[PDB]
Amino acid sequence: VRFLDGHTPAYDLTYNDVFVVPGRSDVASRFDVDLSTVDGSGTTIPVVVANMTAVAGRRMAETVARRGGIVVLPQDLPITAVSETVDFVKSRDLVVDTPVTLSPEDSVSDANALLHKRAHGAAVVVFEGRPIGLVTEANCAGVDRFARVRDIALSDFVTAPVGTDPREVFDLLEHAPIDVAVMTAPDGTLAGVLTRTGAIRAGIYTPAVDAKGRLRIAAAVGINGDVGAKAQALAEAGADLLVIDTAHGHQAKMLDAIKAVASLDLGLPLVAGNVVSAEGTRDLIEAGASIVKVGVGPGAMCTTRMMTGVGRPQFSAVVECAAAARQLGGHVWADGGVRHPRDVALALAAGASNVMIGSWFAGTYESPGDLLFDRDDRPYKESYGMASKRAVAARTAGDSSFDRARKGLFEEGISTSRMSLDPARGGVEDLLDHITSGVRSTCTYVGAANLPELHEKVVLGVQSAAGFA
Amino acid sequence: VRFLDGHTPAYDLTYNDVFVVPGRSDVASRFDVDLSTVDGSGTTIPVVVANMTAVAGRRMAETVARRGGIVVLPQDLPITAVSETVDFVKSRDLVVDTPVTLSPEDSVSDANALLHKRAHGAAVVVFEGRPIGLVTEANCAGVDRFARVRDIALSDFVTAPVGTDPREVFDLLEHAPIDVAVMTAPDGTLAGVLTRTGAIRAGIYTPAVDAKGRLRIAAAVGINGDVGAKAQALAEAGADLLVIDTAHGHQAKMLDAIKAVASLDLGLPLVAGNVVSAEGTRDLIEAGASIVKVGVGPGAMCTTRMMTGVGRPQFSAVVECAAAARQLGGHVWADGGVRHPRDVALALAAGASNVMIGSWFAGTYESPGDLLFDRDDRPYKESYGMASKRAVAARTAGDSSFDRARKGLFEEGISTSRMSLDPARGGVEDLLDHITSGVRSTCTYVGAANLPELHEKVVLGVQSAAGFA
Amino acid sequence: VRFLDGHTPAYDLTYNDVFVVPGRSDVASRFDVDLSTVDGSGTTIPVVVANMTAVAGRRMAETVARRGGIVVLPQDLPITAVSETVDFVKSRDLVVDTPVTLSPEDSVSDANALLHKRAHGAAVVVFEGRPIGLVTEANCAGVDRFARVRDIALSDFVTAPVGTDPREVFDLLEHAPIDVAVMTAPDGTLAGVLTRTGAIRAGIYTPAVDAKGRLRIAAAVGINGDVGAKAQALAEAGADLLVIDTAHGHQAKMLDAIKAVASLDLGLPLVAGNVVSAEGTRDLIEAGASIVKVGVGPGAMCTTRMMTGVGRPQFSAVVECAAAARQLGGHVWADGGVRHPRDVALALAAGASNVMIGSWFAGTYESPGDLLFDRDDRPYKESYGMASKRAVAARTAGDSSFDRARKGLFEEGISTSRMSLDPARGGVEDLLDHITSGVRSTCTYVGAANLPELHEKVVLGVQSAAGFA
Amino acid sequence: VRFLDGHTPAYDLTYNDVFVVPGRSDVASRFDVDLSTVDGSGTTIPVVVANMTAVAGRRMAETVARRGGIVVLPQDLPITAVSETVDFVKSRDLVVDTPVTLSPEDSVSDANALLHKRAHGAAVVVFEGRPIGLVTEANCAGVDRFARVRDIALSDFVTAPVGTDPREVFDLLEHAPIDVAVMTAPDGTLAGVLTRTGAIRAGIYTPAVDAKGRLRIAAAVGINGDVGAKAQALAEAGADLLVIDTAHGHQAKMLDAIKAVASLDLGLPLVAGNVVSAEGTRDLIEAGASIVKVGVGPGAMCTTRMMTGVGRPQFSAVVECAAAARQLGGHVWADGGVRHPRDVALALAAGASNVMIGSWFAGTYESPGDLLFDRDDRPYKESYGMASKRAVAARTAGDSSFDRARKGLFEEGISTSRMSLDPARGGVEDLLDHITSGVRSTCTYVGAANLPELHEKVVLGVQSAAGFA
Amino acid sequence: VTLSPEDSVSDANALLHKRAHGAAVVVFEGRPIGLVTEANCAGVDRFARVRDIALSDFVTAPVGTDPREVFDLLEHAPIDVAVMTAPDGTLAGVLTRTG
Repeated sequence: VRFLDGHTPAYDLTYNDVFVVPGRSDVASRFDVDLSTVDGSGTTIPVVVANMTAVAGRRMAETVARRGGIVVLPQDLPITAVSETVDFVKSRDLVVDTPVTLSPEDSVSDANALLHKRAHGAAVVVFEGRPIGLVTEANCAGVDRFARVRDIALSDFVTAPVGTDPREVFDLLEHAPIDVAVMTAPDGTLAGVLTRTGAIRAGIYTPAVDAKGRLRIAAAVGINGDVGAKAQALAEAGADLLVIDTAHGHQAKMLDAIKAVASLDLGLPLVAGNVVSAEGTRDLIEAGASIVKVGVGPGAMCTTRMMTGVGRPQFSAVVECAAAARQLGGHVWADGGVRHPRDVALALAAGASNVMIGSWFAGTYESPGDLLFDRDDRPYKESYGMASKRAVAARTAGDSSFDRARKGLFEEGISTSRMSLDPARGGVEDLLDHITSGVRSTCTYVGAANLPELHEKVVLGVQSAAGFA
Repeated sequence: VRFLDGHTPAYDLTYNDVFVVPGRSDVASRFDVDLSTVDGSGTTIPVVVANMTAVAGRRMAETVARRGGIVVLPQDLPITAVSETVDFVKSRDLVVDTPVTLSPEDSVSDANALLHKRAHGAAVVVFEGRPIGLVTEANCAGVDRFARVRDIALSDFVTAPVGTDPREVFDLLEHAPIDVAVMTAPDGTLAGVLTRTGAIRAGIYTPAVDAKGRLRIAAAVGINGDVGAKAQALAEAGADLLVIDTAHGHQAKMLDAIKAVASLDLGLPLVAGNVVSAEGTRDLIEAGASIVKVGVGPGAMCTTRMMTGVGRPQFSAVVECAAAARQLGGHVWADGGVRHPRDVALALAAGASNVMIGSWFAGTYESPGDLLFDRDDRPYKESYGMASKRAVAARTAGDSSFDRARKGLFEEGISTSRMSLDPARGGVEDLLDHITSGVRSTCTYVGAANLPELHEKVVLGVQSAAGFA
Repeated sequence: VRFLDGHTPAYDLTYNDVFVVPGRSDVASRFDVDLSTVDGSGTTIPVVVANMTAVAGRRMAETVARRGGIVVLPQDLPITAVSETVDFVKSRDLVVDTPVTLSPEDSVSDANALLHKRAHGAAVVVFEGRPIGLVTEANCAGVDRFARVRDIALSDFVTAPVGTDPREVFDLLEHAPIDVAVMTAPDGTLAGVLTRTGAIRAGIYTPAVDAKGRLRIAAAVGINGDVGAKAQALAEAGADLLVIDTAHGHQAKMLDAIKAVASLDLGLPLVAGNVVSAEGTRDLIEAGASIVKVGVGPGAMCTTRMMTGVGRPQFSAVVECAAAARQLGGHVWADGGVRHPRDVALALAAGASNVMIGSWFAGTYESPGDLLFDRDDRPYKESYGMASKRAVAARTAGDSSFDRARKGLFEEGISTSRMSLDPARGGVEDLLDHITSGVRSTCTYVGAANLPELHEKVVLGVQSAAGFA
Repeated sequence: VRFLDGHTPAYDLTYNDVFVVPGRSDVASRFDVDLSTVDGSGTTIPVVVANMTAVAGRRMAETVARRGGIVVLPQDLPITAVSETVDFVKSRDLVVDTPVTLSPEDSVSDANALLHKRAHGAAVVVFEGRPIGLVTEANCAGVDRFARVRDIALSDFVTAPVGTDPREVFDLLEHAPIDVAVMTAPDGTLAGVLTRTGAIRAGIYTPAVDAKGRLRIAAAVGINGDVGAKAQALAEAGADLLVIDTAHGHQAKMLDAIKAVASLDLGLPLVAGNVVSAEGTRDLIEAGASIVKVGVGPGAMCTTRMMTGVGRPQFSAVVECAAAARQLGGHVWADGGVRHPRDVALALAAGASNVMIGSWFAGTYESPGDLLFDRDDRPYKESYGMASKRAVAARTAGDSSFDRARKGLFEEGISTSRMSLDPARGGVEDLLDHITSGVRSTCTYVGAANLPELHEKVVLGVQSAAGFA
Repeated sequence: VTLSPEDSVSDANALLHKRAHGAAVVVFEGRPIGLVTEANCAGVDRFARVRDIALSDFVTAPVGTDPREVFDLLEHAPIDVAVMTAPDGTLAGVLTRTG
């Protein structure tokens, strides 16, 4: 990377220590920028969803795969659940989105619960495969809590066959009172739904698909037990990406696990982490890892850097890891704490081929967590509220209570961090547009048409903390 | 610029990183300093009003032109409105200020609304061109809301002919209960008003006037469409300054627009921006721009530097741009975030020939925004409250709803930043005195009689952030 | 110590200026790390309790000695009290913990007061040496305040003989409603109590014992009076460690006191402080001190560095003192302000053989201070609330009121700092597990099996303050 | 000054950027340090009271002169008032303090008002020069507001002749219910009062006296008008020190004024300021100033550095000014914002021969401002509440209202900063003990017996702002 | 309120509020030693042994004294407690002006 003249600080840099100086640009608009990655993951956007139980949902996988990203499945899920999720994701359409389907004679409370599970805002009633109506907001208000679905249905939905150009689907929704376009198969059976914003996003973005034309998906495996058996099972299940993660990637056990997984020669790219040093990245690449995960305790006041003194600023660590990996022909992923598109832009400018997003996506409708309201009716979701139960479901490993208590005494209980729902960006698609707009604006300011060009021509500067007063 | 010995930091400097060391001075008082600019704009003060709809008003233009500054009109206004504003500004007196005029039989609520539109605090009642009385504060309290103006008038106003020496106008107002001096034409018709502070400011300051002896005014044009046609229309309308602005000035489209405007050879100075690099300033000057606008995302936590990683500290960028421009014979304008006179003083010391003030002037009586009170009756004005509507009035460009939504999805909605009215500095004239006093004190501390001398003899030092604890 | 390439700052470093870069590791888990010290103190953990009256209690000594640490007794205590405390500590069991014993016919209010004096949460009723029942929480609620103990007893406690393997003691407590395991002597007399967490900690940790198989303990002596007589009295009383402390250790009076104590040749290791300079450490070691105490005004806003300008950042001072002492064959102790395990980890990485904890342990049940509740019933303890009285009990020295007032006028009154009880870590054992887990995680991240290896292979980096925004 | 190895920052240092590293010390206690200055002012302590109307009172002059300091009188006072104050100060005793005297038949409300004017807490009733009783706190509570003084008197005061050794005066007050010792002349007339703390302070401190054995005092003069005439009048009035102050000392007008004052050759030392540059200090010394005043806008958020960008960190400016002045044989005074003894200690270590205290002393009983209570009865005093009236009493200069308004429009109104009374340090003597204790502790930590030795052997280090998190 | 020596100061504070006298007498071998009054336990160590903050400045008179003179002796006393003792010097009771 290139810095300004004389900008040689005596310390490691964070995302608050660096800034991008505008250069000569010929990019006309944001749409003239290609965001496709070159790390071999097949994603058209640098957005990756973290493999935690509170974010990595089935709807998360489907939506992110359709929008061009990828989602890594939690490593504690059973093989049957991962296989079912992979089959469901690879059984989705590349344009239309799967709506919320309500069978007749169901409880209206279940309909209300399912209504908030997606950002469409309308749940379709289906009988014999045929749409009957759309339940929207305020339809359950005042109505009897024991309603049988088929009592408040509103059969005024626009219906069109699948394969219609989304321009005309947008045109039919210009004066519609409900922004839902039901897409049906030629035989009249229900197939999916569309929206004005959804149609525009389908026309702008490009879904990340495999060689079979199906949505891509990723999975993670633990570092304990027979790693080869789990890797083989996930490869047979249809996983397109394997991630072996742990708190400290630069250890002998991870090297042995990487060697064991690479010995099978499954042909799929492998992601390992996390390390924040050039030596660790080189060792991980030599062990057989194609993608190195970067970021260990990036925050100066995070739980990791408060429990221990171990850590490193994210920017310098990512820069060093990318510099070490590019020579060896590898790639690095930023796995820090991302809360603004600025972090993603700076990570991409540093040389990272992908940026992973963690808790930020937990506060969305499509997340597997349930929506609940505060005293002021503030929509929010309990981050890590149920992740501890999934962690201890596999942490027990059939050991006795004495061993479990001995392990858990030293273990620190992760607190339940409330994450408020943003009313203007409730769905993950709004956050995706936000982040992609930030990245595209960064490229236009720099003057690059693609991510390698952005990394090539980026020029950075250093600023002091006195500007934060 | 000259720095202290050994003060060579490894980073770019902001306004919080630099300080002025006092030197040998022979300036007796603040009044012995000339603040006239040499950039060709004709302003006697380095204060420039930003071209946003929430600040660039007609009263703003009149008051700032009378006090020696200049105001740039918004680029989204229609040609008829800009022509009317220019004619009204060039039809004003060089000494007296235009009062609030109330016709008889009008609603008292309209009188109350018009009362707060200017800092005079008294609205004159005019009939057949003759003043009848002055409505002041608390005159509408308790009185019927359907009053017909001519029911609470107070005909106890001091009246003098236009052309009276303001010293005697001040003398007549020594014991007057209302600080309003009605200035009338020799035929007895109403001409304007004066105040003690207004008379003193008229005797101290010098209005910025053109060759015809009329108040100066500036206008802005967008970068889209036929820039030459708009430039010709504004030149024919009587504009004295043209400003072509955009988020990123260092682009090919701005170079083409500058070449197109310069091809007309209208003879007026041209302002373009914004760039924060020497190469950008040189390219803009070569393209045909006489004045270069400086400052792109100056804050470390601003919306621009949070959306993207693009930006630069204002002080270093201004220094570099001024150093590049002075060789080429050009001039630079500071277009950052100004909230204190210290920013203006440091920008002038860096080498900038003019300092532009943005949202700070939005919280004044003369601003086009309407005054409203909080629960504690705090006077405040909604910054950018109505600027979005004016932006989208021209952003539509006759395109269909699909194109407008496609553009606006990536666009980030600017929030409405409340700006509280300062009770002691409600009028823009008080802020003008504040800023001019700060600049004059800076010159006296440095020991310079004019801005070029201030830039010549200024010596700067660098301080750490530990002083901000 | 080894730093990263180019990381040569022009300032001293604190604990917020440094970070540990992960290296190649072969440590399987946290349990594969040995925390035994090599400073000659005999402690299996680097945790040392400060010698202040509000922390250095009898229960503190017993618990910390059983968990592998050591406690330094206050220097103002009379010789009889120190002898009694030493005998009581050396009369304790290496596995079981001494419970709260209630004699019959006592007041229930006394039982409630004694209940919160230890973290067991149940006070055993003993008559003729035989347990009768356990008083637990909410047993005193609503019951008459004049109860005679033997009216609300709950005789449903699991009883086992002393010497039972704690694995089976854990097994018997799997379904018990009260987590208390009464351990009794073979003759049926009461001997102690155990808990699930206590049994696990006894199986993990290793008590620090002397050559006689009894718990170790430390004591402190002042710098005034006949230091040799006090040292001889404490050595005869059974003290295993002598600490001579003062505000400024690098003074001639401390050198004379060290020479006087070393002239007796008691054979015990001696601790002296505090100094933050290599010259001071060398002088203290030459004078006859085997262990040097480090840290004088470590905080930038502490009372010492606000009263005066004297001080030094803890990290650089500890590094320099350790570098000076290791050549001379000595050892250094970190005696700064420790509030997180990160501080202990960084002090150990710097080269310190032991880390002393001060006010942090004051907010625990086992501390000698009494528990009191705020308006919100927040459990808290008044730090330094009664330490002033103990200081002035010996400060009077039989001098007249004039001399006492003359001394105390210049003396600054230490304020009573409230320290809230952490509900999840009320007992000192929870804090001990927290700190040991942090240190073990640090070693696993570095890749070391013991503290000397951790100091040998540690690689550090420097970060700026902009990451704290 | 000497810094640590490698501590060469690229910025100017404030009081938060530096720290004192302890050195080898042989000073037994705080009392073994001499605080006498060598600047020729004759003060035994480095404490100087600023010349503002809200601090520089008559009681301030008397108390500070008795405790060994000096007070500079405001420059706006008339010559008669300054002469009366000087005569009253030079008519005081070197040991006893002047009590609050109440004549008979006075109002009790006046007695209550006068009670809080001094820190004694008891007002003596005097008739024919003989004490009758002492009015103390709560004596006016419930008593009639129209009491005639001689109705609630408490004639139980200890009386001793003047010249008694304060040791025995302390002894008589051991069991007295009121800590007041009335000192009377041999003829029985009232002469003064004493207190236990006052007697101890008289035995510790040394009053600053002239060649006639009378308390010293200082005065200030403005830079406008005939400076020589005012200097001659103040010299004839008995002033021991002349201070010519202004916002910017490094100006030609101050050079001319200094030359004019030095032409008279009054023989008294002259103080001038303020400058923060070596060139300014050299010019001021060459012009005829023996003492240079240092400090112009020291704070990073002060009113001076918010109005303008002019300023400099205090520490670096003081260091440079002292280095420039010592060669020329001059001396420098720190005139920044002092709120802690740390500032005074660091200024003395930098090389300053005296430290001036400003608003900190405004919040005391002896200050000329009146005591008033908040809603919570918090004792506080309005700083700069009445200083504006005294400033405009001489600012008018007989000019017309037009000129006064023209000057005051640009002038910024200083706000009234409430200063709460510290209950434990209400009197200025408590603050004096606090500051002297801080300075003596600094010297003991450094290991110096006097201020020149402290400046000689001081070794400083630099710390970052990350320690302030 | 009678306090034996070597007792806890917390017990003394609890017993202080058990009666309206406001002062608890310290008794040893039947002889008064001092009176513990309000604010005597504030700031003092919670493990005080009674005989560390005693204030031996109590007015003492034999039982049977006319209460008019007992009132007279308490006119300027700082503590409104009049210790009434038996002729042999043993503690018998207390009195107050209002009492």
